[PDB]
Amino acid sequence: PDAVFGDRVRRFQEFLDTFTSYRDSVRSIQVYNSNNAANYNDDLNILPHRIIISLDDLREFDRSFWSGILVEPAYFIPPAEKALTDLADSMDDVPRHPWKLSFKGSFGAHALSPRTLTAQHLNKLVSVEGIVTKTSLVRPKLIRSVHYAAKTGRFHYRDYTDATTTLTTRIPTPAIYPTEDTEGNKLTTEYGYSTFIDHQRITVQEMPEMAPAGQLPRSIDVILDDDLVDKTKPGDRVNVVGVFKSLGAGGMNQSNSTLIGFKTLILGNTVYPLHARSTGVAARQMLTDFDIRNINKLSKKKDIFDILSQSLAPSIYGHDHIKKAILLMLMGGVEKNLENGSHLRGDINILMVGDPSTAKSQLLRFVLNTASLAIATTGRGSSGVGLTAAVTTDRETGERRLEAGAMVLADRGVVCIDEFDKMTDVDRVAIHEVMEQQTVTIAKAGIHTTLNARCSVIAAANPVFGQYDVNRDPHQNIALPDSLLSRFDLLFVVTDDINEIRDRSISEHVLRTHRYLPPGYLEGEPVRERLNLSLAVGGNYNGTEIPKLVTIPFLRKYVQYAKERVIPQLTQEAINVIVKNYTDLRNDDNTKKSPITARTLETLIRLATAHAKVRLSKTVNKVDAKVAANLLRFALL
Amino acid sequence: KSPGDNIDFQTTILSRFDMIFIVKDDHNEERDISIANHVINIHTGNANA
Ligand SMILES: Nc1ncnc2c1ncn2[C@@H]1O[C@H](COP(=O)(O)OP(=O)(O)O)[C@@H](O)[C@H]1O
Ligand SMILES: [Mg+2]
Repeated sequence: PDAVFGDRVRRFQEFLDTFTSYRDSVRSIQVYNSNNAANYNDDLNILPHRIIISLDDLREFDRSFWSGILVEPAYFIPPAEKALTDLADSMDDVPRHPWKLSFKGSFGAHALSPRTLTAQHLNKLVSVEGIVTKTSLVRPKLIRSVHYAAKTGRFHYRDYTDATTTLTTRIPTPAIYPTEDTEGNKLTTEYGYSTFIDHQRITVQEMPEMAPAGQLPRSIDVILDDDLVDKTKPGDRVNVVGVFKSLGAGGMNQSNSTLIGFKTLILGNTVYPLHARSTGVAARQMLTDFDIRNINKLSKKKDIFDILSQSLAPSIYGHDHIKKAILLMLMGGVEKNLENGSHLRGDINILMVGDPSTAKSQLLRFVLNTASLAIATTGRGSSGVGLTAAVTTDRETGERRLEAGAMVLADRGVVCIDEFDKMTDVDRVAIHEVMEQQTVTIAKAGIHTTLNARCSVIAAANPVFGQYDVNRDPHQNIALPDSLLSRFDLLFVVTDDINEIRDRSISEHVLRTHRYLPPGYLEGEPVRERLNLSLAVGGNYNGTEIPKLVTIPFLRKYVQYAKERVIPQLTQEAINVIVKNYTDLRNDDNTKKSPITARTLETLIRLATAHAKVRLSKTVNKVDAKVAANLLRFALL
Repeated sequence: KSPGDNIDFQTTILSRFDMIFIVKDDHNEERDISIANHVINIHTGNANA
């Protein structure tokens, strides 16, 4: 026993007794485990034994212990973990794995980068943001092996440790695997009674958004244990909190004799998958009770569809029906999975074609910014393997693996395509399967598999003549195959028609839009750009908490609540309207921009279903069918 | 010819730029004498002074 260890344990007891949030978090974890065990006993998931600790509260409580965790974590983290384990066992007497710790908050000079990490940060708690490039296979590691002696009929065990599982270096005692007891009898390995802990290696590289534009990137290795494995996939932006530790002897023994140096890695304590723009991590926002009541207060208004639509991009004048379509795409319909395995779409796809400089690219960038999992692509820039999938070779196993393109990474999200008309033909054939069957089927040399690509596609295209002509039929104007148009639920032709009063409205809107300052900014001070990273859990300027126009951060919460909560179902009053309008549209004599196929019918359903998500109604009513019908009619006529 | 007829690209890139400048050869003596003297003073070193 060590005196300073006990003193730090008592200090963390005082810190945990001061802030009861950690105490009832321990309570909530233990009661969840107990009710799951009781439900398994009578009639499931087990939460890990770790607690998120705020560094700011610790700094407010004890500066010395906070600086001890940050600077010398090997001497301060194990006393805190023992204190948390003792606190957990204090209240667990009435109802075995030791409790771990994780850290959030400001790290100061310890919030670093894979490039910025040098040897002065060794043996220190660092928070490193970056991008996951390599993720090793989750491998079990033997901790305690259990053996059986049949001659004497007794069970033995042996514990195994390495330098990774401990923060403080001890004497390395390699205990061999026992195949024979002390008396000489043969032992049988009792698999199922031995304990194995999941181990993972990930490689965190600096983000390409914050990296120098021509230099080779720097990377670090992070070790993860049982509760922290499988929290990342390659391509994620991450924040890893952990101890930067050196291991072994850097060639200073006789046997090693080389200049790898001391091997350096991070013992991961906390993994936060950060949301970034056009990445694979979906943005999630915590819904408080006040925000839920606000969302339910919006849902009861009759004008609800026209506030959320007009509150999309208030800095773009007009294009209101496109705002409605984008909102309904963000809601996303209901996906049907039939009992025989056949699949029906829920996602809404929007194509916009028309004259240059008509807020098409800006609307695509808005969808990239405001959607949870939007990924931006351009026409020529990405190819058939770029959007769907490709094959690469593993270094360790030696077998081929897959790399996920834009459609696979944007599963349950939005793909924002700019310059849609400049796709190659093979890319277009790749798009045909994704837009309808919602899957990517790849049959390469030895690899045959289907990936889920359930995406909503919003696309911007230009006419082949550079401008839309009213007198010429749309077949030569858009000049796109009818299969592709049938894939798109809503096709919008945007025309830059010149009118005096319209141009005056454009000028006044833009000039009032260019006269804005953020709060806390001076008149001549230039606006600073901060890169947007959000933690993923689980023309009027003065829009603040629904005065007339809804804020974008509250629009995101409304969309998240609607997608997670309500799954509306059709009823006969909507079906009659949908059937009548589809029959009228199929047999109308009017020329239309898009051909009317069977897909249009389901389009109506999806659109109606999307409107039912706007109202937070479990039922799809007649008004939803009518607003779907007249949004479709404007796009067609 | 039209300004979009002389470009070897689509007319949308012209609208995409902020300010376009169509630069001329004026093709008269009173300008190219001045240009020739300017270039000769550049090569001589008077323009450096
Ligand atoms: N209806 C509109 N309201 C406000 N601004 C617009 C509108 N249409 C175009 N703009 C402006 O024109 C510029 C051109 O971008 P954009 O129109 O998106 O190009 P494209 O139409 O070729 O995709 C944008 O900066 C945008 O601010
Ligand atoms: Mg554009």
